Amino acid sequence: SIPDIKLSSGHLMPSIGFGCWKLANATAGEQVYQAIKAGYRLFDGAEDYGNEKEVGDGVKRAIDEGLVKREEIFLTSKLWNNYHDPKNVETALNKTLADLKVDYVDLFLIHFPIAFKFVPIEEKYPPGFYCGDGNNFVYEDVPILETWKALEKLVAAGKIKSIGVSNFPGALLLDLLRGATIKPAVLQVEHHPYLQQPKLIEFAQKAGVTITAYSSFGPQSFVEMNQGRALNTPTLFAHDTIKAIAAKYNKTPAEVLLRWAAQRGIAVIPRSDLPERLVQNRSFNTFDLTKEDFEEIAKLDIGLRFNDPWDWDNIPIFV
Amino acid sequence: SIPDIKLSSGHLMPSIGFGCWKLANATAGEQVYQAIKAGYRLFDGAEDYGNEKEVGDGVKRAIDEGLVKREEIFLTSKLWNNYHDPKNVETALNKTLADLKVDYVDLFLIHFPIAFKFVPIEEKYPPGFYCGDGNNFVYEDVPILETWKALEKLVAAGKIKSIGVSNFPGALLLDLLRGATIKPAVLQVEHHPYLQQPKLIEFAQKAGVTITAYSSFGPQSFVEMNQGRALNTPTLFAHDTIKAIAAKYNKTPAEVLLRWAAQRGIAVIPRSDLPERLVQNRSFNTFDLTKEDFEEIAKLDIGLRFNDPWDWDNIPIFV
Ligand SMILES: NC(=O)c1ccc[n+]([C@@H]2O[C@H](COP(=O)([O-])OP(=O)(O)OC[C@H]3O[C@@H](n4cnc5c(N)ncnc54)[C@H](O)[C@@H]3O)[C@@H](O)[C@H]2O)c1
Ligand SMILES: NC(=O)c1ccc[n+]([C@@H]2O[C@H](COP(=O)([O-])OP(=O)(O)OC[C@H]3O[C@@H](n4cnc5c(N)ncnc54)[C@H](O)[C@@H]3O)[C@@H](O)[C@H]2O)c1
Repeated sequence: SIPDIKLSSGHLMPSIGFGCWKLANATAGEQVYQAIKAGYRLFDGAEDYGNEKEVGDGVKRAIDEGLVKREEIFLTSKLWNNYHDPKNVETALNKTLADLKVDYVDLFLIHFPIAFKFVPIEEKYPPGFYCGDGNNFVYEDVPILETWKALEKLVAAGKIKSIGVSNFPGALLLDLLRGATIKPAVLQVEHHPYLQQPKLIEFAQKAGVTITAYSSFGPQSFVEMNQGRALNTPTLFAHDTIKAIAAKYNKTPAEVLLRWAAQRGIAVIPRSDLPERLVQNRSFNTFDLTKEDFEEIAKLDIGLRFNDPWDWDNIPIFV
Repeated sequence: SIPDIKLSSGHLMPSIGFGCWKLANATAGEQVYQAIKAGYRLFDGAEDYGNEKEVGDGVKRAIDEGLVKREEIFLTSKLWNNYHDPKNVETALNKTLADLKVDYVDLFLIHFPIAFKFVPIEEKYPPGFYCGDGNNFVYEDVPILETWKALEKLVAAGKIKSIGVSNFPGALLLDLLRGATIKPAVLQVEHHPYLQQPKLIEFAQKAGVTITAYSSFGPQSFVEMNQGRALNTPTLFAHDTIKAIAAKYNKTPAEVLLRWAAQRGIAVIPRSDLPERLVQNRSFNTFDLTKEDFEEIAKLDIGLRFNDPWDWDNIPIFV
């Protein structure tokens, strides 16, 4: 019932996944296990989330019960910023493999086109914004392509099935495609009605790159983190346009928000934090949005970005 | 006196220049010569403008009369898109050198982070959007850094004094700063009240990269091209905000648009097509805009871009 998308790498990827950001370490295992019982097979993780051991526990618990086999589970992870230097990429990936308790990860993405100064895993892990010098941000001169080549070698070694990037603007993706031997199979970016970036989506899809949307519910995820920008933003759940469309099809605003992406070939990985939401978030492909629906939703676009490195240390990624 | 900006390269660059885009071949020489008589020293040229031979004629004449020494003239040229492949870089720069009739150019910029398929100079020059296959666009897999390294060698070889980029968004500029040995001394971008990109400007200036603005008069130069977007755009010259400020100081709207950039450390290169414009376009630094003036002009920013490769062939540079 959950459609798969064939990636450029030849591997299938579930179009609907389970987000693991802000998934508390204490109950992450149980929640992953429950998600698997509810039918989820793709888990979107990241070294930065610091809960890869638990995610690992959940998957293993499901495997040991005979519910699923490793091959039916799609595990996504992401190379954090301090590990872009080629000599540290495998180190970081091994940490991920060890925590997840697997021989390979299905998708490994460059979390951000940002290279923080390397911080040994034994000193702090996950490092987050720590760059080895108090509260100061420190960067290292590592071109993206260098990192990508290190990733390509790890695909050859069998440690990763497919590789991709996250938070890459068009200019940067274009350039990477110029020096890439294995084409980035996935582009994962913030995508919701307030930040539609239709041209980036079009370019990427036409390039054979698969889009995975994050923060499909817009400001919600950031409101939970008390971010001022998200708090000041009218929610998509209560937006007149989203509610009217939801009423038109007798669906929920959340379902419309996920379908809006799904119907255009974009993969989603909503964060489900309630049993009810677990079900709702994988049962929205029960209707089709019309051309007029898309045009109405299109008006919501205002280039409002919630996940922006500009906010951390004026990193010009999206300027 | 036209103030100078010290580039990161150590060389001085006039803060006010003479644009050479659309400068007619038949009169380009005389026009540059007159500009030199009027005091201009920097000339913003480009292989794509198809008039470097004539721009050179103009400079040579000024020198042959003892008006100025090569030492005093600042020549900027740009590497066109068909010449990114490293093996074609020096040949393109040579063609530029011969045309301008000089041993070196003061500034050589990668015109666009776009790499068209090579087209021999003898087959067509300038090639423009021609890629060797009728009206089709054909690209080469040459990462920016490969092109940049070629440029660096040419600096070592004494054929270029300073190198830089043009039409580079922040993420791409950042990645390049990670691979460059010689840092980009200049970032030349479309810049006017409808496309202010304040964060990009901020980022670049803090990195020591000098900003050179083009199309300081907004839709104006593109209207001269019968461009739809520019034709449907209220002119900056008749905009209430600009009109009001100009009146307040008894200045023309054009002087306010030029000072708006200058006061912020941004170099300008207006296209002067009339003797009086020629003089005025280099004499506007006689007043300062106030904090409020800047605040009023800031409200004009709508990220409206007139020079976008997305229009050529949906090239994702600015998405
Ligand atoms: N690569 C990146 O930079 C990046 C950044 C952010 C998130 N991600 C990934 O993508 C996922 C995106 O999720 P997100 O955390 O941004 O948030 P969403 O997935 O934006 O969900 C945000 C919040 O809305 C609520 N919600 C979820 N389903 C709902 C429903 N059916 N009805 C009402 N409310 C509902 C929950 O409270 C949840 O915390 C993450 O978990 C993570 O795996 C990646
Ligand atoms: N790197 C790039 O991509 C790029 C792109 C466009 C232009 N440029 C450069 O920057 C220069 C300026 O751009 P435009 O885009 O040519 O220039 P503007 O500086 O956009 O000038 C456009 C027009 O305004 C008019 N004008 C000039 N001075 C005036 C005045 N005082 N009062 C009223 N009208 C006036 C003229 O008709 C002129 O053609 C170019 O000549 C070129 O060298 C670079």
